[PDB]
Amino acid sequence: GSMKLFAQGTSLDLSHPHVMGILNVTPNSLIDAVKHANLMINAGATIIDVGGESTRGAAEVSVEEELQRVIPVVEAIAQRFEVWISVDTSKPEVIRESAKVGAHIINDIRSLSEPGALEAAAETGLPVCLMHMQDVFAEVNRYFIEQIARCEQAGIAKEKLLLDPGFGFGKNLSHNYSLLARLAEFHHFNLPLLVGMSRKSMIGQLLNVGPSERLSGSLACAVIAAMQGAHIIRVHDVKETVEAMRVVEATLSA
Amino acid sequence: GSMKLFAQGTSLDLSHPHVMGILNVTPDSFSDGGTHNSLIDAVKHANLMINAGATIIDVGGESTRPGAAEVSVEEELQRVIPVVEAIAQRFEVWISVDTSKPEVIRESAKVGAHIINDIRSLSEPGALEAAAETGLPVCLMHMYDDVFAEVNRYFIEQIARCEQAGIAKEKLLLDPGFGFGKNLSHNYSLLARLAEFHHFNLPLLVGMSRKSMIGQLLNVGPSERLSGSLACAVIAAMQGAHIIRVHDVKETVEAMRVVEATLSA
Ligand SMILES: Cn1nc(CNc2nnn[nH]2)c(=O)c2c(=O)[nH]c(N)nc21
Ligand SMILES: Cn1nc(CNc2nnn[nH]2)c(=O)c2c(=O)[nH]c(N)nc21
Repeated sequence: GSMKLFAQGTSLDLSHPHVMGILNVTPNSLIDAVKHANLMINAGATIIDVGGESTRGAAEVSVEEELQRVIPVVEAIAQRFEVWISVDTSKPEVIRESAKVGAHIINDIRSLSEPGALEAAAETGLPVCLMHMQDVFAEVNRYFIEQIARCEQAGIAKEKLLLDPGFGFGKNLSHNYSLLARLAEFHHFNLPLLVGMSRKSMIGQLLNVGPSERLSGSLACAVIAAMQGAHIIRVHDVKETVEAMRVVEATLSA
Repeated sequence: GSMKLFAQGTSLDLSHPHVMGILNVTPDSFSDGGTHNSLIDAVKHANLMINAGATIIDVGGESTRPGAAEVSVEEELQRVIPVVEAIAQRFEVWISVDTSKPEVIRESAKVGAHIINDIRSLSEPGALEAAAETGLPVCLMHMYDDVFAEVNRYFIEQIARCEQAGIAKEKLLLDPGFGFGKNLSHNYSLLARLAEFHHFNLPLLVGMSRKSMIGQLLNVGPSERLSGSLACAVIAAMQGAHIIRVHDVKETVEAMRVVEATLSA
């Protein structure tokens, strides 16, 4: 409520939930990527998440490959749209170059653990998402305390930080649901909360359904998180999620 | 695991949410006594909903679409009773009946219905007495200076009305009546404050599926309301609503399982 992020001279208003559309650029191709961004923006996404290294035992990519895949897409979106852009990268060089071409958020699932990443993040002055990876609530909470301190000591202001409990990523079904159930408790940090549950195995394993059959469970997870005041919901299916968020917003507004 | 209803020799365990599938057997859906096999049609639909995980099937034979002509007692009996009977014979689900008529209430009970779900809360002549005589669970549905306070007060008065007629409190369900003389603001206030209705310690039943409170908010037509419906169902269920009345059972059941896994933790 009046919580805000600032980047690239603009601001993101976190008094309501935002839907972050996933834009996978691990598979002309530039134009495809931009058209996909266009669909997600038209569906109501207010942040577009660009990732160029796959996270499925998928192949690692070099610095050079990630630069070649990610940077042109970030740049083309900054030139076409007034939308926030997040980049999924662990690599110092990608962090620095993303900021130069107009990215708003560094979204590192490794929370800046690669050598030089922390320094690169601090130098950009960008918002940074910290994700917990592989009492679960106490473990994740402790992890947040440690990463905030780690970032503060590197010169990164607390107001630049976003927190993500890391659904999936070395977590069993019980552990995923405990985190979901207690998500609101993470507000004690007074930081933005970002969650990614879309199509995850915490739904697949619960319902015994494959990746393409997880829409309803995804929507349920998003609504549960948003009703607990999560700020950013990272999803594959933007339109459906945005419609769900409008129902949440009408409820919370009342 | 705690709160329960009893009817027809079985019990409904309300320690977790139940999905109630809508089965419309009114003139808007099917002929009665015509060439079409409406009975088999109705039962196949019930079967799909049960296979999708519905644990209650809501059967209604009188239309309540704005234009719709009222049906005779005989026609309503002919539409509803065969369907109630067929489900009570075949499937291990509860059956709710949507009727305001004393005769349909009495006959439904005889052939195996578990819940009387009257949107008129038994206000028709004879309905209250017929409901009491059956011994069945009864749903009370509301149909402003303050909408929450008006619905709350309505509940207090109808519970007392039912009690005075010999219906035990342990047979009662409460439904705030989404879309029932209610604009967008009113619908969302009731949804936001749903948990406050637990003070009565009674089952909460809600029906938002495909309603205008979604359609008008999102500017989507009746066949495109699934996401908004799911969101409503989840918001209600996270607030401990007991029964969710829906058209799209499979998706709702999936959503409830996510809720149950969350609440359990
Ligand atoms: C950038 N990113 N990517 C994924 C992709 N799914 C995955 N990757 N590795 N294993 N599964 C993701 O899930 C998330 C998440 O959950 N949170 C946050 N902040 N960023 C994520
Ligand atoms: C039996 N029934 N039927 C409807 C159909 N929708 C409607 N009827 N009239 N105007 N709109 C309904 O919405 C509900 C509801 O919401 N709750 C409960 N307990 N029973 C309902």
